Amino acid sequence: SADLRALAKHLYDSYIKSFPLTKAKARAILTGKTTDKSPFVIYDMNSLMMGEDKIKFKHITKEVAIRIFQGCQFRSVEAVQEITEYAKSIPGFVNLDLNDQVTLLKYGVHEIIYTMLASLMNKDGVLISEGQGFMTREFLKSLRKPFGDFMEPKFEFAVKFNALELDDSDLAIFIAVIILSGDRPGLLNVKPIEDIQDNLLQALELQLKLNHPESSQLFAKLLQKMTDLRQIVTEHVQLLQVIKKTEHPLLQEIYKD
Amino acid sequence: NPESADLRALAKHLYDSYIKSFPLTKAKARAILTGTDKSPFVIYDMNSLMMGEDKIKSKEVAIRIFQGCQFRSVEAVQEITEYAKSIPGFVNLDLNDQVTLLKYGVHEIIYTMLASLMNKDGVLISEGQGFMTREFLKSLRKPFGDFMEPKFEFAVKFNALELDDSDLAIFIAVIILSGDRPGLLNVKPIEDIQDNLLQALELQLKLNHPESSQLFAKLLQKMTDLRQIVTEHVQLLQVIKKTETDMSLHPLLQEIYKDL
Ligand SMILES: Cc1c(C)n(Cc2ccc(-c3ccccc3C(=O)O)cc2)c2ccc(C(=O)N[C@@H](C)c3ccc([N+](=O)[O-])cc3)cc12
Ligand SMILES: Cc1c(C)n(Cc2ccc(-c3ccccc3C(=O)O)cc2)c2ccc(C(=O)N[C@@H](C)c3ccc([N+](=O)[O-])cc3)cc12
Repeated sequence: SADLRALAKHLYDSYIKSFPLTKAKARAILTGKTTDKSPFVIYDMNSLMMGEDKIKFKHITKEVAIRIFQGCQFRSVEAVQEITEYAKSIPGFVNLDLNDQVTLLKYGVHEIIYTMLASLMNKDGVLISEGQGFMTREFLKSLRKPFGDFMEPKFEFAVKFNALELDDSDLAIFIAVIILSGDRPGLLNVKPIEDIQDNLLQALELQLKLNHPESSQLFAKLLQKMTDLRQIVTEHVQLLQVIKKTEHPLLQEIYKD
Repeated sequence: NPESADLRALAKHLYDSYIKSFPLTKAKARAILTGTDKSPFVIYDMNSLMMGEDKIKSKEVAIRIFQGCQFRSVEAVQEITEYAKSIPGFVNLDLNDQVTLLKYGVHEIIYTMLASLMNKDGVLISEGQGFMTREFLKSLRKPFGDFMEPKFEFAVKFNALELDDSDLAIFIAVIILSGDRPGLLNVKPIEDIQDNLLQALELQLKLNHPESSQLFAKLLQKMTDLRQIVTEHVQLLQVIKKTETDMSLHPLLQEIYKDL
């Protein structure tokens, strides 16, 4: 193995083709090492409006919090399809029982979305609209209850996770590992899922020992970050359908997932 | 390797202090459950319970069971404190952070070790002298009937990993040194110790079990299930507090639940 490297390469390539905005580009934009385009900054309501007028977002279908929230829903639905297409390229995935494919995606897309979301975040805000914009953290937190603490856990997590300084080639395999979780509810055949995940974990371990030679504890710290991820999801659910306080039907049908 | 040797030394140290801290190990529990040790008297209904009191172990069943769990929880906290102090670096931390780490760690550790006393049919009681069935515990009047069931649910899943005491020692050490506890002052020393503990556990599982990295991942993942049952427990506790007002909660446990 000899194969963990091949698998790493394949997953990296697939990752590049599946996700338009990589962490490398995102960091280039956030630091400003290339500029080349400073992102349109949204820090309050007027800049939000002006941004809506300039960029003309595709999800604009009339209250700030609601609009931001629905933008998040739209981007999330795009992300799900990107992640699905990436999942299909994981060696062995399409050979799994179709039910299990659907289950794995259904229960993994959240964790993966937050993982990749960390790539678009620093301690001060998040890249928005394909990287064309940047929304401040303070503006997100200043939204009315309950939307005030919607984005915050993702920011906490993103800070602590970005402290690990993973690059795209690490993240590809990390995401692959997350997808192939054998403890999703309602799985019919766990064995191949965990065999594949075993191979993926080995690939990840090697990839980390090679890409990050200075640190021997990174693997354990990452695997530990997975649980952080899952509880971020757990808490997010609790905050999520507590937003059934809201109100249409066809749109809600699009986002009923 | 040298680093490997360090990790092994840490593992042996932790297992040693684990054996010295906890009088009821998983090895003894399994020796009792699977017929070296005496066989337990089994309580599975009211009659066998009343006989069980004489065989031997205000008297309302659900309440008395609740209080028993409480007593054993106080003892467990004392044992866990003693163990925590044996973890290298712990006693050198800020005192407030020691208190915080214990405060948020004891529940997760207690349920972790409780799994060792459980099978899908029930749980050892009275230092392994007894065995109370899962269904008898479910049959307790509301709301005490739902007290133990989540712990059983977790216990089955967790026991499926087939860990032994030498694994558990490092795992609970990892749990204690959690850097994401609310209200910590110095996170970095804590996470520094925990990283070492995580490496020690990874190597331990590597030497003691197959597909060790996957086992490592699953085990680490169990902490989600753990925090889940802690949450459910606290909620049930709120209910009980409201409907059973003549009931004492031990001051120590109160300190633990205060502004959790
Ligand atoms: C995929 C994704 C992105 C790109 N962002 C940042 C973002 C995206 C869009 C905008 C934005 C805002 C206003 C105007 C334009 C834009 C813009 O950038 O286009 C800002 C930041 C997210 C923020 C949160 C979540 C999330 O917590 N949960 C998902 C699974 C979910 C999300 C929602 C629900 N839900 O309750 O329906 C369930 C799960 C997901 C995402
Ligand atoms: C430490 C512990 C043990 C050994 N058992 C099994 C047991 C223990 C005692 C008995 C028993 C029953 C009757 C007579 C004698 C015994 C006996 O063996 O001694 C049977 C099984 C437990 C069961 C539940 C909990 C729990 O859910 N939460 C803790 C933090 C807690 C537990 C309780 C409370 N509380 O509010 O009371 C707060 C937190 C903890 C424990």
